[PDB]
Amino acid sequence: DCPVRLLNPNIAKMKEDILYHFNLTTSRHNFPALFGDVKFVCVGGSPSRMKAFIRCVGAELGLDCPGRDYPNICAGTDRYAMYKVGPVLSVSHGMGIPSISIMLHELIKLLYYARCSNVTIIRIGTSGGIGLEPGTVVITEQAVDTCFKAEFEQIVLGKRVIRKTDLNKKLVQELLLCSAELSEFTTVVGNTMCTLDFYEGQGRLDGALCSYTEKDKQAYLEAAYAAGVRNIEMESSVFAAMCSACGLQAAVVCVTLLNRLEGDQISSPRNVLSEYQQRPQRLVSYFIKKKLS
Amino acid sequence: DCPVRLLNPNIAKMKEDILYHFNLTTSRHNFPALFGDVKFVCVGGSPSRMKAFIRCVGAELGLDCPGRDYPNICAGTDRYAMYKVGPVLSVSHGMGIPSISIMLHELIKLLYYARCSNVTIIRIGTSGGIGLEPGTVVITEQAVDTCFKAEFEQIVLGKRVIRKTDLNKKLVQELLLCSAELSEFTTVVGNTMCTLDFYEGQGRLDGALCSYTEKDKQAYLEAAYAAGVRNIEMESSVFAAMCSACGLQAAVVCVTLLNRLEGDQISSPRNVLSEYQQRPQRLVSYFIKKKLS
Ligand SMILES: O=c1[nH]cc(F)c(=O)[nH]1
Ligand SMILES: O=c1[nH]cc(F)c(=O)[nH]1
Repeated sequence: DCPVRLLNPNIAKMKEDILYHFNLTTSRHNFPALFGDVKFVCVGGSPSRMKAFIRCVGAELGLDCPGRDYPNICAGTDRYAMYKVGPVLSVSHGMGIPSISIMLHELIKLLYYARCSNVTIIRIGTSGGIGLEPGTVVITEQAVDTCFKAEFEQIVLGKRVIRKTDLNKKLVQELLLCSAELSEFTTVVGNTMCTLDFYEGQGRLDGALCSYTEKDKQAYLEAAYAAGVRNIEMESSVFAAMCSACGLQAAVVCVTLLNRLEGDQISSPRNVLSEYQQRPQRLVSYFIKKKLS
Repeated sequence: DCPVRLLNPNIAKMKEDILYHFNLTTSRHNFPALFGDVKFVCVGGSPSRMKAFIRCVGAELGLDCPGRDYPNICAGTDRYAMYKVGPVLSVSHGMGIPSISIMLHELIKLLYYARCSNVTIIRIGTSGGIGLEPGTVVITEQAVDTCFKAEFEQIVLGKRVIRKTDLNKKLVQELLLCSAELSEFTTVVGNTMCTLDFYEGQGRLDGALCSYTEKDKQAYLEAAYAAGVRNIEMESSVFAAMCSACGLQAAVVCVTLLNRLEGDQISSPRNVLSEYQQRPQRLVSYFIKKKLS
């Protein structure tokens, strides 16, 4: 019903397209036959988390056959990993705007060549909370910049280009509904601030560099909280400004690993942090199951 | 002689430090005993490229003993891989400014706790060339922004903070020296433009998004060429801005994978691309064997 579209008049004249970072080529691969049935894409930082995600949702849908694995569709490259089970695609994206950008440029063309339509895309990951207990799942209402505005800036040919961040409201609602049914963890809906640096960029005091005080930070965070911000991470803004523009329905679901009003160090036991990081997976695999039933 | 320093008062007050992304902590690890003897750090995108590097410099230094390999010091995470042979450290950094910044904050802190001094740090990578044949090695004179200036801008508590990019001039001459001795491939010195996006960020026409034309790309790449730029990549600017400020001598050495005046697609056969990628490694590992002879 709603096809994945590119916003680029230069693609039609190309004889082939090398998705360099995926190690996939329009000449070597039957894209419509490989990926044409994709309806749900889950993305996150880590290749192992994304394979775990693909195993878990394969089980949830019961396409989980005994023994056998989900091959890395991008095995051979080491930039991104990719997995698939029925209409679900799993894709790692590393850390930061540039890393997910490259993945998203290539994934969106991949889906376009595959002539995919009605695609829901969900980012799962981790974040720092503002005024939330650690381990809280935040469903992102708006992906915002460091002014707390629903905007994404990039430089194109030396000029600053402002594009809007848009996450699907209906999708936000569906995921919230799912979480109240599950009732396995605190879930909130808030704005998510995207940064280009984890230390000075997130107002941390424990970096190799720090140009400000404990109270400069505290007052920036409180300002953020007042403007609707509930968490902080590194990939939401570019994700929200590309997916919508290309006809994907996008959501972001992150767990908080700490409350940033109370500290900076991520000091919880490994096991606790591990339990926290299952939570976006749990919510999103359950949501996919509920949508495909 | 010259110690690795931090530009952060809050670090001495701290009782313990968790290097979250390395899975290293002061409370579990002996930093001087682990890393005190490190004099050279080589950084690059991929874990497997950085393992191949430690093996190569190991061989070069004659510390290549029969059979055994190099344990990943950061095993148990998948953010960054890290390897050591004698006084050389090898650390991967993934893709983009944010990925390498996180690595750099925690790496500099790691060198500090280890009481390291006289540390030379080199980035080896890949890049798109401007007016150079594919496979040319570029030693970066200045890491520049998208207006061709030796500055790195980040946002700190909502505010634009501009720092200078500084790459060691003597180090550039030393690397060039080694290249003239080796005489195994074309080596140029020039400026490197760091970008936040591989497609539109670098004036490519083949992204999922493109508002401009061939003529626009061409004029922007020419303007860059006239301002000293010979190659384009994604990590040099934050690298150049952080390393020197913290008392490390920094260099960037990238091979070009294509000539951007001629195209955007990376269509060289895989084996050709591999040969190209061994080149910065060849030069840097030889530089290191030379400094330690
Ligand atoms: O970008 C972030 N990711 C995860 C965190 F815990 C955090 O504080 N910031
Ligand atoms: O950032 C880049 N790395 C490698 C390339 F070939 C290129 O064009 N751009």
